[PDB]
Amino acid sequence: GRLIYTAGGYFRQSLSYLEAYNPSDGTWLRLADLQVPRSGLAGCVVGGLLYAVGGRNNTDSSALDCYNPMTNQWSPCAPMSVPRNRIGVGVIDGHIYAVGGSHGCIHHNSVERYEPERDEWHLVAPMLTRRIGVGVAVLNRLLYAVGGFDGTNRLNSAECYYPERNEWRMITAMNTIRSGAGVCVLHNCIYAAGGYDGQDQLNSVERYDVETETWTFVAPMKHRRSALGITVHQGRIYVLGGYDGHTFLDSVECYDPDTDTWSEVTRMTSGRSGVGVAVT
Ligand SMILES: COc1ccc(S(=O)(=O)N(CC(N)=O)c2ccc(N(CC(N)=O)S(=O)(=O)c3ccc(N)cc3)c3ccccc23)cc1
Repeated sequence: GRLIYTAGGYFRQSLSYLEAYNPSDGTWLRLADLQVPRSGLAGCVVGGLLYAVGGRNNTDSSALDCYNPMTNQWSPCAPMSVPRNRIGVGVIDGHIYAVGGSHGCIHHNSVERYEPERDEWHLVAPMLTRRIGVGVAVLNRLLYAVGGFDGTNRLNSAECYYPERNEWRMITAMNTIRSGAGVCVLHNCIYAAGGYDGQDQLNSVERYDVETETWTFVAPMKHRRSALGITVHQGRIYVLGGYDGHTFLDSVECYDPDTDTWSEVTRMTSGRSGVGVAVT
Protein backbone atom coordinates (compact mmCIF):
# COMPACT_ATOMS: atom_id res chain seq x y z
CA GLY A 1 0.00 0.00 0.00
CA ARG A 2 0.95 3.67 0.21
CA LEU A 3 3.53 4.40 2.89
CA ILE A 4 4.74 7.44 4.79
CA TYR A 5 8.46 7.78 4.08
CA THR A 6 10.81 9.72 6.36
CA ALA A 7 14.27 10.53 5.01
CA GLY A 8 17.33 11.87 6.83
CA GLY A 9 16.96 14.11 9.85
CA TYR A 10 19.01 15.00 12.89
CA PHE A 11 19.65 13.60 16.34
CA ARG A 12 23.10 14.37 17.75
CA GLN A 13 24.24 14.27 14.09
CA SER A 14 22.95 14.25 10.54
CA LEU A 15 21.16 10.99 9.73
CA SER A 16 20.77 8.87 6.60
CA TYR A 17 17.78 6.80 7.71
CA LEU A 18 15.10 6.09 5.16
CA GLU A 19 12.17 4.46 6.95
CA ALA A 20 8.55 4.07 5.93
CA TYR A 21 5.44 3.72 8.04
CA ASN A 22 2.32 1.74 7.12
CA PRO A 23 -0.72 3.41 8.74
CA SER A 24 -2.76 0.33 7.78
CA ASP A 25 -1.00 -2.03 10.20
CA GLY A 26 1.35 0.17 12.23
CA THR A 27 4.58 -1.41 10.97
CA TRP A 28 7.87 0.28 10.14
CA LEU A 29 10.16 -0.70 7.26
CA ARG A 30 13.90 0.00 7.16
CA LEU A 31 14.98 0.99 3.62
CA ALA A 32 18.23 1.89 1.86
CA ASP A 33 20.19 4.60 3.68
CA LEU A 34 20.72 7.91 1.93
CA GLN A 35 24.17 8.18 0.34
CA VAL A 36 24.92 11.38 2.30
CA PRO A 37 23.38 11.94 5.77
CA ARG A 38 21.26 15.08 5.81
CA SER A 39 18.83 17.12 7.87
CA GLY A 40 16.79 20.17 6.94
CA LEU A 41 16.02 18.63 3.55
CA ALA A 42 12.59 18.13 1.96
CA GLY A 43 10.94 15.07 0.48
CA CYS A 44 8.43 14.71 -2.32
CA VAL A 45 7.04 12.18 -4.79
CA VAL A 46 6.69 12.41 -8.56
CA GLY A 47 5.50 9.42 -10.55
CA GLY A 48 5.88 7.00 -7.66
CA LEU A 49 9.52 8.02 -7.08
CA LEU A 50 10.72 9.59 -3.81
CA TYR A 51 13.01 12.65 -3.95
CA ALA A 52 15.29 14.05 -1.24
CA VAL A 53 16.15 17.71 -1.83
CA GLY A 54 18.71 20.04 -0.25
CA GLY A 55 19.41 20.25 3.45
CA ARG A 56 22.76 20.00 5.19
CA ASN A 57 25.42 17.47 6.13
CA ASN A 58 26.52 18.42 9.64
CA THR A 59 28.02 21.68 4.55
CA ASP A 60 24.82 22.92 2.91
CA SER A 61 23.46 20.69 0.15
CA SER A 62 22.44 21.47 -3.42
CA ALA A 63 21.81 17.77 -3.94
CA LEU A 64 18.77 16.01 -5.38
CA ASP A 65 18.54 12.23 -4.97
CA CYS A 66 15.81 9.89 -6.16
CA TYR A 67 14.72 6.74 -4.34
CA ASN A 68 12.87 4.01 -6.21
CA PRO A 69 10.64 1.88 -3.95
CA MET A 70 10.64 -0.96 -6.50
CA THR A 71 14.45 -1.24 -6.49
CA ASN A 72 15.15 0.07 -2.94
CA GLN A 73 17.97 2.15 -4.45
CA TRP A 74 18.99 5.82 -4.37
CA SER A 75 20.10 7.50 -7.61
CA PRO A 76 21.81 10.92 -7.81
CA CYS A 77 20.10 13.59 -9.91
CA ALA A 78 21.18 16.92 -11.35
CA PRO A 79 21.99 19.30 -8.44
CA MET A 80 20.24 22.58 -7.79
CA SER A 81 21.80 25.87 -8.84
CA VAL A 82 22.58 26.60 -5.12
CA PRO A 83 22.73 24.77 -1.80
CA ARG A 84 19.39 24.98 0.03
CA ASN A 85 19.30 24.09 3.71
CA ARG A 86 15.93 24.34 5.46
CA ILE A 87 14.28 24.13 2.06
CA GLY A 88 10.64 23.86 1.11
CA VAL A 89 9.39 21.96 -1.93
CA GLY A 90 6.13 21.37 -3.79
CA VAL A 91 5.08 19.49 -6.91
CA ILE A 92 3.05 20.94 -9.81
CA ASP A 93 2.40 18.89 -12.97
CA GLY A 94 5.23 16.49 -12.20
CA HIS A 95 7.73 19.31 -11.63
CA ILE A 96 9.51 19.83 -8.33
CA TYR A 97 9.76 23.38 -6.99
CA ALA A 98 12.67 24.06 -4.62
CA VAL A 99 11.83 27.12 -2.53
CA GLY A 100 14.06 29.35 -0.44
CA GLY A 101 16.39 27.87 2.14
CA SER A 102 19.92 28.97 2.90
CA HIS A 103 23.55 28.66 1.82
CA GLY A 104 25.73 29.61 4.75
CA CYS A 105 24.40 33.00 5.77
CA ILE A 106 22.74 33.63 2.41
CA HIS A 107 18.95 33.47 2.84
CA HIS A 108 17.48 32.57 -0.56
CA ASN A 109 14.45 34.18 -2.07
CA SER A 110 15.18 32.30 -5.30
CA VAL A 111 13.08 29.38 -6.55
CA GLU A 112 13.94 26.68 -9.08
CA ARG A 113 11.96 23.97 -10.84
CA TYR A 114 13.13 20.43 -11.60
CA GLU A 115 11.90 18.35 -14.53
CA PRO A 116 12.38 14.58 -13.94
CA GLU A 117 11.90 13.62 -17.62
CA ARG A 118 15.00 15.65 -18.51
CA ASP A 119 16.96 15.77 -15.22
CA GLU A 120 17.19 19.57 -15.39
CA TRP A 121 16.70 22.49 -12.98
CA HIS A 122 15.56 25.97 -14.04
CA LEU A 123 15.14 29.23 -12.12
CA VAL A 124 11.66 30.76 -12.01
CA ALA A 125 10.49 34.06 -10.53
CA PRO A 126 11.98 34.69 -7.07
CA MET A 127 9.80 35.09 -3.99
CA LEU A 128 8.90 38.50 -2.62
CA THR A 129 10.57 37.49 0.69
CA ARG A 130 13.70 35.55 1.59
CA ARG A 131 12.53 32.45 3.46
CA ILE A 132 14.48 29.70 5.19
CA GLY A 133 12.63 27.11 7.23
CA VAL A 134 9.71 27.83 4.87
CA GLY A 135 6.70 25.55 4.53
CA VAL A 136 5.38 24.82 1.05
CA ALA A 137 1.95 23.67 -0.14
CA VAL A 138 0.34 23.17 -3.56
CA LEU A 139 -3.33 23.97 -3.97
CA ASN A 140 -5.41 24.65 -7.12
CA ARG A 141 -2.18 24.45 -9.10
CA LEU A 142 -0.79 27.36 -7.09
CA LEU A 143 2.32 27.15 -4.89
CA TYR A 144 2.21 28.66 -1.38
CA ALA A 145 5.31 29.54 0.66
CA VAL A 146 4.46 30.00 4.34
CA GLY A 147 6.52 31.56 7.13
CA GLY A 148 10.22 31.03 7.65
CA PHE A 149 13.04 33.40 8.55
CA ASP A 150 14.24 36.07 6.14
CA GLY A 151 17.70 36.58 7.67
CA THR A 152 16.61 39.19 10.22
CA ASN A 153 12.93 38.66 11.03
CA ARG A 154 10.93 35.54 11.73
CA LEU A 155 7.87 35.54 9.50
CA ASN A 156 4.13 35.18 9.72
CA SER A 157 3.76 36.31 6.09
CA ALA A 158 2.86 33.94 3.26
CA GLU A 159 2.86 34.28 -0.50
CA CYS A 160 1.58 32.46 -3.53
CA TYR A 161 3.22 31.61 -6.85
CA TYR A 162 1.27 31.62 -10.13
CA PRO A 163 3.02 29.14 -12.47
CA GLU A 164 1.23 30.18 -15.68
CA ARG A 165 2.05 33.83 -14.96
CA ASN A 166 5.44 33.18 -13.28
CA GLU A 167 4.81 35.67 -10.48
CA TRP A 168 4.31 35.84 -6.70
CA ARG A 169 1.70 37.64 -4.59
CA MET A 170 1.56 38.05 -0.82
CA ILE A 171 -1.51 36.56 0.84
CA THR A 172 -3.00 37.04 4.30
CA ALA A 173 -0.45 36.75 7.11
CA MET A 174 -0.79 33.90 9.60
CA ASN A 175 -1.91 34.52 13.17
CA THR A 176 1.47 33.35 14.52
CA ILE A 177 5.08 33.79 13.44
CA ARG A 178 6.33 30.35 12.34
CA SER A 179 9.70 29.19 11.12
CA GLY A 180 10.24 25.46 10.73
CA ALA A 181 6.55 24.54 10.66
CA GLY A 182 4.88 21.68 8.82
CA VAL A 183 2.83 22.98 5.89
CA CYS A 184 0.48 20.72 3.94
CA VAL A 185 -2.88 20.76 2.17
CA LEU A 186 -5.95 18.88 3.41
CA HIS A 187 -9.48 19.14 1.96
CA ASN A 188 -8.86 22.43 0.15
CA CYS A 189 -7.18 24.27 3.07
CA ILE A 190 -3.54 25.08 3.84
CA TYR A 191 -2.44 23.87 7.26
CA ALA A 192 0.52 25.32 9.18
CA ALA A 193 1.38 23.14 12.18
CA GLY A 194 3.97 23.90 14.85
CA GLY A 195 7.22 25.69 14.14
CA TYR A 196 9.04 28.36 16.11
CA ASP A 197 7.80 31.88 16.79
CA GLY A 198 11.09 33.38 18.02
CA GLN A 199 10.53 32.43 21.67
CA ASP A 200 9.10 28.88 21.82
CA GLN A 201 8.39 25.81 19.78
CA LEU A 202 4.69 25.72 19.00
CA ASN A 203 1.90 23.19 19.27
CA SER A 204 -0.71 25.47 17.68
CA VAL A 205 -2.08 24.80 14.19
CA GLU A 206 -3.89 27.18 11.86
CA ARG A 207 -5.47 26.62 8.46
CA TYR A 208 -5.91 29.02 5.57
CA ASP A 209 -9.13 29.18 3.56
CA VAL A 210 -8.19 30.54 0.15
CA GLU A 211 -11.62 31.95 -0.63
CA THR A 212 -12.23 33.73 2.70
CA GLU A 213 -8.50 34.59 2.91
CA THR A 214 -8.58 33.83 6.65
CA TRP A 215 -6.23 31.86 8.90
CA THR A 216 -8.17 30.02 11.62
CA PHE A 217 -6.73 28.11 14.57
CA VAL A 218 -7.65 24.43 14.86
CA ALA A 219 -6.96 21.91 17.63
CA PRO A 220 -3.31 22.06 18.77
CA MET A 221 -0.91 19.14 18.74
CA LYS A 222 0.03 17.31 21.92
CA HIS A 223 3.76 18.05 21.40
CA ARG A 224 5.28 21.41 20.63
CA ARG A 225 7.56 20.94 17.65
CA SER A 226 9.64 22.78 15.07
CA ALA A 227 11.30 21.26 12.01
CA LEU A 228 8.68 18.51 12.07
CA GLY A 229 7.96 16.32 9.06
CA ILE A 230 4.42 16.44 7.71
CA THR A 231 2.29 14.74 5.09
CA VAL A 232 -1.31 13.84 4.31
CA HIS A 233 -2.51 10.25 4.14
CA GLN A 234 -6.12 9.16 3.54
CA GLY A 235 -7.63 12.44 4.61
CA ARG A 236 -5.54 12.81 7.78
CA ILE A 237 -2.48 14.90 8.64
CA TYR A 238 0.60 13.10 9.97
CA VAL A 239 3.47 14.96 11.65
CA LEU A 240 6.72 13.18 12.42
CA GLY A 241 9.45 14.06 14.88
CA GLY A 242 10.69 17.60 15.32
CA TYR A 243 12.36 19.49 18.15
CA ASP A 244 10.24 20.57 21.10
CA GLY A 245 12.85 22.90 22.61
CA HIS A 246 14.52 20.19 24.72
CA THR A 247 14.26 16.80 23.03
CA PHE A 248 14.24 15.28 19.55
CA LEU A 249 10.80 13.72 19.29
CA ASP A 250 9.89 10.28 17.99
CA SER A 251 6.19 11.07 18.35
CA VAL A 252 4.02 10.76 15.26
CA GLU A 253 0.65 12.49 15.68
CA CYS A 254 -2.32 12.23 13.36
CA TYR A 255 -4.94 14.93 12.87
CA ASP A 256 -8.49 13.99 11.90
CA PRO A 257 -10.36 17.00 10.47
CA ASP A 258 -13.79 15.42 10.96
CA THR A 259 -13.26 15.35 14.74
CA ASP A 260 -10.76 18.25 14.92
CA THR A 261 -8.65 15.87 17.03
CA TRP A 262 -4.98 14.97 17.25
CA SER A 263 -3.91 11.52 18.39
CA GLU A 264 -0.50 9.90 18.71
CA VAL A 265 -0.58 6.86 16.43
CA THR A 266 3.03 5.58 16.47
CA ARG A 267 6.61 6.52 17.24
CA MET A 268 9.60 6.51 14.94
CA THR A 269 12.35 4.01 15.69
CA SER A 270 14.35 6.92 17.17
CA GLY A 271 13.65 10.59 17.81
CA ARG A 272 14.74 13.07 15.14
CA SER A 273 13.94 16.42 13.59
CA GLY A 274 14.55 18.08 10.25
CA VAL A 275 13.41 15.09 8.16
CA GLY A 276 11.95 15.04 4.66
CA VAL A 277 8.59 13.29 4.40
CA ALA A 278 6.33 12.17 1.54
CA VAL A 279 3.84 9.42 0.71
CA THR A 280 3.71 6.86 -2.06
C1 LIG B 1 16.58 27.54 19.27
O1 LIG B 1 16.01 26.32 18.90
C2 LIG B 1 15.44 26.32 17.62
C3 LIG B 1 14.78 27.45 17.16
C4 LIG B 1 14.22 27.47 15.89
C5 LIG B 1 14.32 26.34 15.09
S1 LIG B 1 13.60 26.32 13.43
O2 LIG B 1 12.81 25.10 13.35
O3 LIG B 1 12.62 27.39 13.25
N1 LIG B 1 14.94 26.40 12.34
C6 LIG B 1 15.53 27.63 11.86
C7 LIG B 1 14.66 28.46 10.93
N2 LIG B 1 15.02 29.85 10.77
O4 LIG B 1 13.73 27.98 10.36
C8 LIG B 1 15.64 25.18 12.05
C9 LIG B 1 16.78 24.95 12.79
C10 LIG B 1 17.53 23.81 12.61
C11 LIG B 1 17.17 22.86 11.70
N3 LIG B 1 18.04 21.69 11.68
C12 LIG B 1 19.37 21.61 11.15
C13 LIG B 1 19.63 22.23 9.80
N4 LIG B 1 19.67 21.37 8.63
O5 LIG B 1 19.85 23.39 9.72
S2 LIG B 1 17.53 20.32 12.59
O6 LIG B 1 16.11 19.98 12.45
O7 LIG B 1 18.21 19.10 12.15
C14 LIG B 1 17.86 20.74 14.33
C15 LIG B 1 16.88 21.35 15.10
C16 LIG B 1 17.14 21.69 16.42
C17 LIG B 1 18.37 21.42 16.97
N5 LIG B 1 18.66 21.76 18.34
C18 LIG B 1 19.35 20.82 16.20
C19 LIG B 1 19.10 20.48 14.89
C20 LIG B 1 15.99 23.08 10.97
C21 LIG B 1 15.62 22.12 10.06
C22 LIG B 1 14.46 22.33 9.32
C23 LIG B 1 13.70 23.49 9.48
C24 LIG B 1 14.09 24.46 10.40
C25 LIG B 1 15.24 24.23 11.13
C26 LIG B 1 14.98 25.21 15.55
C27 LIG B 1 15.54 25.20 16.81
